[PDB]
Amino acid sequence: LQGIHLSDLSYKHAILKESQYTIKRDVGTTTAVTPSSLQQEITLLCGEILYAKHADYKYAAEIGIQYISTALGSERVQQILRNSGSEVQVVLTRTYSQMLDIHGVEKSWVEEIDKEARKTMATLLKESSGNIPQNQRPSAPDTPIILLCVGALIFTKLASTIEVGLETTVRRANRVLSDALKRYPRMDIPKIARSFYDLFEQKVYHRSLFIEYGKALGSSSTGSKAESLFVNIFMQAYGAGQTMLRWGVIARSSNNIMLGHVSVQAELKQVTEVYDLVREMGPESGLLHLRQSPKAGLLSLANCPNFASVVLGNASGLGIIGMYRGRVPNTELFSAAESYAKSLKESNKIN
Amino acid sequence: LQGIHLSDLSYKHAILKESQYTIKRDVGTTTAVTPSSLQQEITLLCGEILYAKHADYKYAAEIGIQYISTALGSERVQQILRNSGSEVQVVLTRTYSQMLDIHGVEKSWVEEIDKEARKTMATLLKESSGNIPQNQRPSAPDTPIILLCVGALIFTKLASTIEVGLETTVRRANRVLSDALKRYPRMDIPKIARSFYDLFEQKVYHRSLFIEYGKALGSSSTGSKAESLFVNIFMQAYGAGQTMLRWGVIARSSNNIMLGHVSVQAELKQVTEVYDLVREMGPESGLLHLRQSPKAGLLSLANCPNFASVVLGNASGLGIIGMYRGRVPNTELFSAAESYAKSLKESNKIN
RNA sequence: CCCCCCC
RNA sequence: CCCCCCC
RNA sequence: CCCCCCC
Repeated sequence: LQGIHLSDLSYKHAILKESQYTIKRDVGTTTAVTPSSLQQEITLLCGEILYAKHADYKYAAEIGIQYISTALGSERVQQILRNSGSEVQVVLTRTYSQMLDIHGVEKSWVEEIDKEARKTMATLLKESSGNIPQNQRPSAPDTPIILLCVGALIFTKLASTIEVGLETTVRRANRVLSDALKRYPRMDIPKIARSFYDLFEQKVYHRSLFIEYGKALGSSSTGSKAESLFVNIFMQAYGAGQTMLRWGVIARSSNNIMLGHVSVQAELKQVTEVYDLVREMGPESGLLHLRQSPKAGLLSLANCPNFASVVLGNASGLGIIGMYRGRVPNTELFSAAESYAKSLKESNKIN
Repeated sequence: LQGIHLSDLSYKHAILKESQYTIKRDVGTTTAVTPSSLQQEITLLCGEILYAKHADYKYAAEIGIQYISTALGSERVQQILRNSGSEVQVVLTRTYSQMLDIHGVEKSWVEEIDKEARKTMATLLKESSGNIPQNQRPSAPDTPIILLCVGALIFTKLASTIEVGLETTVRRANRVLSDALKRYPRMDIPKIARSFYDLFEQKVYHRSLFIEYGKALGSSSTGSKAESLFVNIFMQAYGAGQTMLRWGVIARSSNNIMLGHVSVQAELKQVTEVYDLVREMGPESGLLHLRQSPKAGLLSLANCPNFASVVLGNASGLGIIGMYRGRVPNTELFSAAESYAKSLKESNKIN
């Protein structure tokens, strides 16, 4: 009975990876970028969104992506979009009287944001004593990263739902971005997060662009505190869409007794197959659900209901499960694992 | 008695694989493709099938395959058809006044579908408040993938019968494609599935084309949620036509006691030969029955009636057998294995 | 189909 | 988010 | 001959 072995998942991944033909999508579409020579101007825009109370926050995400394009460069951004499987033709950004003319972003919107910000600045300078510090002004060099930090907060919740994503973004940005909120008292995290979620859902190649910025930022030798915060949040998104695997390795670390049942031990083989596929893909496996790589779903543990039920029960026992919305297929294993997990958490045993 | 060994199955596969002559079929036949430059138009057609209630859904499968041809490209599609063992001459697609002239698809049909869809859109715009969202319109970019998702649902049931295939397609598409059904309330999954089943049976080289699209989609770096769903369904088709091998590895994982009988232990040698042949073919072994590769049938376990009966009994005991229509040759082994499988399922043993 | 918590 | 002492 | 279930 040693030879009765199939290895289906490795074969599926081998089929998906070994393709001699490249897909082509978004052939007739275009997107906007801004060259690095305009970074000092786009920073202003990315900051002129933050300290004023704007009626429409619709294209804030596009301005954050514009700053990313200034950071990497226009040619590198076109190359990134091309290697992301999307045949989008980059459209460059121009200036006019100065202000920016970003493609697909109406000049009325940019003018409205700039005018609202100028009026707010004049009002806060006229009434107050005219002692605006260097960090409270729109031309601060970390304002684009503060906007991209809200974007990165909503990036970590792209596997989740829209409403859960917005609530988590607001809750976490009131604390993660407390200093920016103090510097810019009137920044509407809900609307900016909504804009970023809309951008990430509509233009999926910008997820790849956004990921490339994270790499280009994490590999840098120096950075401000805003960029370090952005990288911290960006890395919090790494295992997005695959929390079941993380809870499985947690259960294995917990030495759950219900892991030794007959059905769990029956499915452990294909479970180890899923983990081997994770290792096979390597570093980019974590970014599969963030990118909406169609290859995602090879890492699903839905084909092991007893293992999934035991792991969710262990998570519920440790209190980790929180408000996870997954299904528990086998309730008896879930409850038994929960009981053991509570017993282990409550008990204090030292070796 | 160590040398009394034959290895017939390896020899049969060696004969089949090591052929110096290539077959030629469909020599005088032609098929239609659409170049990528028309993708933005074909998308419309692939979506103009979905939100209107059409009398004839006869060539919907050809429109899905046309979108696949736009995605891969005309030259790559001709090459795919050539390497699939079929000498079909590709015929390109043209436009006229705009609409498409697909070869083998009557222009009356295309005009009828377009006119029905335009009339339905006008009716739903005139009566309603004229607030059609961006996902409910025919020009949505995931509509071709929604049609190909119905096609992929009927693709997983190509080893099954036509009626079972259509019933499963409707049942699964009311749930898998619930969001598309909400977006397009009036999409007739039965008729579209019938069209796709007819296409897959008549033109078998389009199975190879359809498989190539799955690879070109699974290997992509990014994709929409529709394409991820399509790849999920496409991978659900992987072991099609070979569920007996999957249930055999399930039985081995279950540690069924009836595996140790004399006749089961007698046939385990050639059973392991079948599994070794699976490993020998490698990743493409799963796609043999989907492709109707004549080499399929080397993976049949019909020459091991006692092993097949024990495995089917184990499956019936675990409740996995469902409504499987295979034959049980040896009823005593089937019943004994079923009894042990029920006993193991009912019993909760933890190591 | 998949995903779904907290940081 | 992270960091946080003494030398 | 083979295939045949569910997701």
